[PDB]
Order: sequence, then C-alpha cells, then structure tokens
Amino acid sequence: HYEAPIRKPLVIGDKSYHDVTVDVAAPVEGPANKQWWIVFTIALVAFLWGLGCIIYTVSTGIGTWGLNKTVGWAWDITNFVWWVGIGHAGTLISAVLLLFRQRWRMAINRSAEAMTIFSVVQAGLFPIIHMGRPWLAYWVLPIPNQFGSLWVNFNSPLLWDVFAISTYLSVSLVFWWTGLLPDFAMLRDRAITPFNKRVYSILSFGWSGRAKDWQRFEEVSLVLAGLATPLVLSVHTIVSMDFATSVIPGWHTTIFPPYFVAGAVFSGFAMVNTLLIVMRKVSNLEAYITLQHIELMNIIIMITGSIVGVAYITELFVAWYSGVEYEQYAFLNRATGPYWWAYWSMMTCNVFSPQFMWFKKLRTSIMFSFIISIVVNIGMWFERFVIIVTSLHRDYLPSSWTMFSPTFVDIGIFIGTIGFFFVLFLLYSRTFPVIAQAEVKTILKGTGDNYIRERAN
Amino acid sequence: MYTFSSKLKTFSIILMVLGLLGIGYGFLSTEHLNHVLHQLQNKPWSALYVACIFFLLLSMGVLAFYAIQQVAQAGWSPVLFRVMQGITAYLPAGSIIFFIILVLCGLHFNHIFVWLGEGVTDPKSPNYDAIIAGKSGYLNFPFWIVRAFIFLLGWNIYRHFSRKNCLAQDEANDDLYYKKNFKISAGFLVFFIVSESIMAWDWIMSFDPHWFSTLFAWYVFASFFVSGITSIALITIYLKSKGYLEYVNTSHIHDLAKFMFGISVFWTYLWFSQFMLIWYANIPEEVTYFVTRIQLYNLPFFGAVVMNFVFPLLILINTDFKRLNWVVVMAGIVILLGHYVDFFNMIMPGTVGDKWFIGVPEIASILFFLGLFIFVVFTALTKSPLLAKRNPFIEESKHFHY
Amino acid sequence: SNKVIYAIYNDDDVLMNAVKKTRAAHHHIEEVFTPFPVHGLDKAMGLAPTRLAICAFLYGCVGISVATTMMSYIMIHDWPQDIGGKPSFSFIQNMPSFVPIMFEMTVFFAAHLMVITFYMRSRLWPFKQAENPDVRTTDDHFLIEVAVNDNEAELVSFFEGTGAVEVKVIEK
Repeated sequence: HYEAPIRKPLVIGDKSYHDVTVDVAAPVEGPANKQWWIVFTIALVAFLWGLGCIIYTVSTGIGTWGLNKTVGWAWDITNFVWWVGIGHAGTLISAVLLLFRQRWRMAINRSAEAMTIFSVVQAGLFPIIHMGRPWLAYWVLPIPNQFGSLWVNFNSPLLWDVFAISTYLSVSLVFWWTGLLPDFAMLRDRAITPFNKRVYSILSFGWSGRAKDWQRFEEVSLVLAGLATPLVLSVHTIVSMDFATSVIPGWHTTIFPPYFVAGAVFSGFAMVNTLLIVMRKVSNLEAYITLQHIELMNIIIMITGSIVGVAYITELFVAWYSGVEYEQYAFLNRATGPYWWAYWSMMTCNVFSPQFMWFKKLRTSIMFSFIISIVVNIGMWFERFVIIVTSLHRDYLPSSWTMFSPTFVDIGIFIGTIGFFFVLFLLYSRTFPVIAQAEVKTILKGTGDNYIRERAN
Repeated sequence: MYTFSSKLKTFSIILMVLGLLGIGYGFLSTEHLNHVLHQLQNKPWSALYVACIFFLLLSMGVLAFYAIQQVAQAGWSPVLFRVMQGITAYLPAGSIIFFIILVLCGLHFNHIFVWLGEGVTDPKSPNYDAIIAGKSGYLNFPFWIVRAFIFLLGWNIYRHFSRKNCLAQDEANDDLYYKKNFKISAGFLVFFIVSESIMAWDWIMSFDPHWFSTLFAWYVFASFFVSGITSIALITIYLKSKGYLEYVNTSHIHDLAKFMFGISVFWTYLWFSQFMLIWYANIPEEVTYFVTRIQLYNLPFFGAVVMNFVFPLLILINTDFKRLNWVVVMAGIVILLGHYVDFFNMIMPGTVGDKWFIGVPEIASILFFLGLFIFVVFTALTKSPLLAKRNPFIEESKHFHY
Repeated sequence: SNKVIYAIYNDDDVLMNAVKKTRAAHHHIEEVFTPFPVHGLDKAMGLAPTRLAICAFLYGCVGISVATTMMSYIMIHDWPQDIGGKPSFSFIQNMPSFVPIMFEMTVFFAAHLMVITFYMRSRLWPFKQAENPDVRTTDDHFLIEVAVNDNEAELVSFFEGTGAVEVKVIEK
C-alpha cells in the first residue's frame, strides 16, 4: 500500500481476528476473582455511607454543612464542577480524535465513554443535594400550571446549566450505546447459558451486520462526532459563566469560557490515564494499550498544561495592568492570606507536573506517568476550590470579611460520590465489551507488528 | 520549477503604484476643534497601520499552521509545504515596514497612540493623565520598542532556518534535518504562544490605555489564523489551475475547506463570549468600549459577525461543495474581507472615532500592500521547486484521498 | 421455492475480487454480511449514498424554531417584568441572554431526531429477532449471498473459483 515506515505498530503479538475477539471477550465470558470482590465491597460501603449523609442533611438542614452567611458556595459546587471536568475526557477521545483521524484512539474509545457516563451522573447529584427545598425542584421546568401559567426566566446561567448538563448526558448516552451494537452481537453469538443468551439478544438490537447497515452506521457516527465537539465546548462554557458573569472581583472575567475548558481537558486525561495503566494489567489487554498510547496521553496533557500556565500569567498581567484596587487585592489575598497553602499547592502541581513530560526519560515511563497523572487531579481540585473560596471570604466592605471550614458531612458526601463512581465502573468492566471489535478489526491489517514486518521485506 | 506568469509582475506593479499614489493623496488633506482636528489628522495614518498589521499577521497565520503540520506528522501536508514556504516570504519584508511605522510613532510624527504623546507622564502639564502615568512601567517607550523588536526576530529566524534545513534534507542520504526541524518547530510553537499574548497587548490594546480585558490575545489569534488558512487554499487553487501542482486533488482541497470552516466557527465563539460577558453585567468601567462601537460603528460591528459566521455556515457544510473550486474561492474571499473588517473595527474608533469612512486613503493602503504581497509571494515561488524530495511522509501524501 | 447460494470467504481481499466478478458477470447480490466495516464494499457493490446528514440539518432547524418561539413568548409577550436592569422591551433587546439555550436546543434535536431515524430505517429495536445466516460471520468469515435462478451447477462453479472457503446452497 502506501503506509510510511516511520510509524510504529499499534497491535503487539502478531494477533489475528480470532485472537482479538477471544482476548476481549474472555473477561466477559468468565467469573470474577476474590480481589474483585474485596474492592467491590469497599466501594459499595463507601457509597452506602455517603447516602446516609445525603439523607441526613436533606432531612435536617443545610446548616449541618460548613457554609457561612458570606460563603454560600463551597465543596458542593466545587465538587460539582470537578466531576463535570472529568466527564469531558471521553467526549474528546471519541469525537475530537475521530475528527483528526487519530488511529490510536481505537483502543481507548470504549473505556473513555464509560468515564463520562459514570462521572456526569456523579455531578448531577450536587445541583439537587445543595438545594434548600429540593422537593420543589420540578418548578425549574417551564411547565403550564395553575398559577396563572407561572413561568421561569431565561436569563440565569443556573437554568442554562440545566439545559447544558441534561442534554450533554442525553446525547452522549445514545452515542456510545449505538457503538455497542456490533460488540453485543459478538456476545449473543456465544450464548454459553440460556440466561446470557437472552440478555445479549435483548441488549443488542437486531444487528445483523450488513453492507447497508455498516454504511449508515459510519455516517451516523460522523454526524454525532461533529455535533459532540460543540457540546464539549458549550457545556463547560455554560458552567464557566456561573462565575464569569458575576460582579464579584476575582470572578468577573472573560478568560474563563476557554480557560476552564483547557483545564477540563487536562484533568480529564490525567484521570483516564491512571485507569488505563491498571486496566492493561488486570484485564491483560496490554497488547492493545501500548506505551505509544500512554506516551501520546502524556503529550496531550503536557500541551494543555502549558495552555493553563499561559492563562495564569495572563490574569496576573491584567490584574497589574488594571487600575482596580479590588482586583489587585483579590490576587494579593491568594498569594498571601489564610488560604495561601491552597493557592501555592495548587500552583505547584499545575505548573510543574506537565513540564516533566519534555524529558523522554520521564515521559516514556509507566511508573512516573502513573504518579504524575494522580497528582494532576489533586491540583485541579484545588484549582476549583481556590477560585470559589478565596474570592468570597474577602470582597467589598471589610466588615463582611470571614473564613471557611468544611464539616464531616461535606466531606462525607464527596466520598460517597467517589465510592459510587467506582461501584459503577467496576461492575462495567465485568459485563461490557471493553474494546470495540468493529473498530480494532479495521486496523489490524493496516498496523501491527506482523504486517509492518511483512511490508519491510 | 515554477514559471512566473509574466503578467502578474505588471499587475502587482499597477497595484503598488496606484495604491502608493492614493496614500500620498491621503496625506494632502476653543477646545472642540482640538479634538476634531486630531481625529482628522489621524485618518491617513491609521489607514496604513491597519493594512500593515493585517498582512503581517496574515503571514504569521501560515507559519503557525506550518509548524503545527510538521510537529503533528501530517500525512497529507508534504505536497503543499512548498506553497506555504512561498507564501511566508512576505514576513521578512512586511515586518520591516511595520517596525518602521512603530518608530515613526516614537519619533512623534503622528498621534496614533495616546500614551506616546508628550506631557502625559509629568504632573506639571495640562496633558497629565495619572491613569496612563501609572501604567508607564509597561508603556515606557524604549521598552515597548525593544519588546516589539525581539518578537520580529523570533519569527523571522524560524522562517529562515526552516527553509534552509528543508533544502538540506532534500540533498542528503540520511535524515538529521527532518528531526532538526521537528525540534525547532516544537520550540517555535512554545515561543509563538508567549509572543502572541504580549504582541496583542502592545500592538492592538495599546490603542486604548484606559481599557483592558482578559481573553483578548486568543481572540486576536483566531482573527488572523483563519485568514491565513484561506490564503493557503487560494494560492494552491491558482497554481493547480495553471498546471503547476501535481498529486493535488479535491481531497486536499476538501480537507483545507473543512479545516478553515471549523476554525471560523471558533472565531465566532470567542467573539460572542467576550461581548456577552461585558453586556450581561455592564459595570460601567470598561463598558464604553462597546458603547462607542455600537453607537457609531453599527454596521461594521455587526456585519463582521455575519460575514465571518453566517455566510460560511451555509456554504462549507456540504461535503460535495467543499470539493468545488468556485465554492472554496468564493468563501475564501468573503472570509478575508471579514477579517480585514475585524482589524478595521478594532483600531479605527480609537484613532478617528466618528470621523471614520472607507474612502480613498483606506482603499489605497489595501491595494498597495496587496500588490506588494502578490509580488513577493509569486517571486519567491520561482526560487525553489514545488513538491519536495525524499520526505518520510511524502509518499503517502502523494496518494492522499478522503 | 427459491434457493440461495451462500459464499463464505476469509478476508476483504477476496471479497473485493469476488464482488467485482459478480458485478462483471451480472450476478445480482442479495446481501453481504460482515463482522466489521470494509471501507470499500458499498463502492464495489454500487450501493446508493445515505441521506442521514440531510435528515438532521432539518431537525436542527426545527430546534431553533422551538427555542426562539418559546422564549420570545414567555419573556417578552406574556410577563414582561423586570428581573434586574435587563431590557425586556423587544427580542433584539436582551437577545444575548437567550443564546446559551438556543444553541443547546438546536444540537439536541439535530442529534436525537436523526439517531432515531437511523434505528427506524435500519429496523433496530430491543426485542428484534437477530438475522444471522451463519453465526461465525460476526466474529469471522465474510458472506455474500446470491439467489438461485435455475442453473445451480454453474452458479456454484462460479463461486467455487475465487475465495471459495465454503459454498452452500440452501432452499429459502
């Protein structure tokens, strides 16, 4: 054909068509081990305890939280936007990499989708839990009623957020689900038990793979990828405008709509990378997730990290350039004040972590990159925390200046969402086809350590 | 090689004469008039400034893309690199002219910038402005010149060695120049991002020392990067129609068409978010920026939205149309005009305000630099063969289809 | 009482050769079944282009009419109250605050209405009976089926030439 000799193989082990399907189907076709049950139990307990904390604070009062009369938001919306940021990784991997014809994405796409459907859901709890009277939440929708057709306004970003999140999730759900049709077909055709036979004959639709069916299938995925990238940007931007549209010094800005997005990409891939690292060893799919996939994840993280760095110095320049004392003081408060440790630990992580990737000896290391990928998520949690808290406890009228400290029920709810995340993801890995077969089988001949060697001789 | 048309020479000469003459013409024509007369005297000056910065950044919009395509190891771009190299020959000449203009401001031959005027910093003067004086640690003139100067070297050096090493790679039995350029381009892109942010502050936001905004430079970047892409496409269409390109087909055109489409939408995104975040919570300080634009430059302000969004929105969405030469040429022209207007809109209200118009001194500067640009680019194409030699990705690009 | 020839292959290379030969020899192909996308099959078969993209664009246009008629009714023509200093006099005035919703609605309808169009035209739903003529085809083996007119002997001898891994003649 015409492939360049420069490129390295994406498939290792001289694997054929049966080799690939057997490898991927194997974890679905067998039983879970003791270690799986131990981990599962732990995640479940954390989740159930978290539910108890949620019920308690809903039924007894928000005053059980560490919120103040000054600081109305902290840890509730902090964790909301943190989970939202995480849930943009999969929609980049399956849509953006698609649009740029990035072949290596084929071994990631499926698990990347799991990362958004199990994290957007976590975020969806906070918009309800923090509410003062959540049983009246249905009033948010513009539904004809007995109050003289009393409506809602359409000027608040909190309402815009309702539309952004509910449609973001809805669209992504049908997108990744459609991609499962040819993979469930390969499981219903195993039918080792009549129970499983029934299950996969129902999970799959009548997907008898045919010329016409595949033709349409490809076109649908192209359209949805085209629509998905705009959603990735617009949804996180609507979230961003909860602070950008304010009158509060330190929040009012124009940099947030692209800034928070860059951060979302950065933190999302850092999360994904840690799960792929443990996945390729537990599931034994290291022949599909190679060091080239890991290296490329590291490179992207490096790139977006530098974008964030530029935005940090942009804000500081403008603050100095501006003659507004209130904006300058807000930045002085972050540099030196009672929350200095949140600010400086945040900056330490975001500034230096992505810069280690310039060194090949560090970038090409599953050990080093595993550690760094974890660190990034810590720094990004503080990124969200610092912006919200440091800008509220200090503002107009010195008499209103205060502090802030969270309680065990603020912490507990967050722990609960983490536990739930892992319950869902862990169960996913034992029932779903973790690697798309329809995708891999279109690249097995184009790339791999067999065919390339053939081309070279 | 590339045989010069033997007609474009005289064509570009005509543009460089009629435009030049029009420029010359433009400079031959209580406290109320102290305002008005400065607005009138600035008209033929900002008419040149906007033309130079437009074409200067136009060239930079190609080099940014060039560096990206090599770093990203594109498998369809190699066949078009010679054209891109030919286009980015303007920069080492256009940047000279632009720099000279900056010097002329420094030597007080105009009133283009406010903070470069006399008596602004000192408190012993009727021209004293405390707000501007407080920003003098950044606006200090000799710092502004040096800071501007080194940005030009940081772009011109890259251009020079990129070409030099490429030609060396064409005449070698191993690699070493490919990898050399790979490393250089990566370094360039890092530098570029930093110099881009500062550049916008110094050359565009410096027209209004009483106004600031975050997300300005990224907006500016998009406003020229998009136009850079369309200029690439238009040159390759021309050369192809004249029989000078081989291994070029509608899939290469299509790929560029959809590329420029997506990034033109991105420009619109940035435009709106900047506007709305001021409009939504109109804290009066920093709001007059839009007040004086909406009330005066009504059609320019909103027309720039339509031409850079609405028009291509209903054109470059049909994949069959993306392969048609006249569809692509048409859209390219509209986009270029739209971004010219974008720069016009950003600069004009700060120099002439309500005395603005699009007559002789504006048209003349456009045509002058148009002719200059054409002359340099097509001359450059005769100094090197199209379709580079041994290159690690050229064999697949010669068979590229989509 | 029609019979169908089931030509079972091994790779895309032999499919492309086989399909092109049936086109040259004028053997009407009834269906082609594959475990994964070929990226040259519909071209060789001569299948007509899809129109799903043409289906959505229109769905997006429906979405924008919904978003704008909703908000222009409620906010300025039913209760034109003041919420802040926002001018609710017209729809030009206070337009920017409606953009975040209008955008999301056009994508929402463009996406979901064409996905269900795909399922309706491809006949896919949760309790639909699967139509695999040979179980092995999903994991592996490619299948081209051609109906028998009357000359079973030569129709089979044709399929016994290129890519003849397994050839079956099955009634109905």
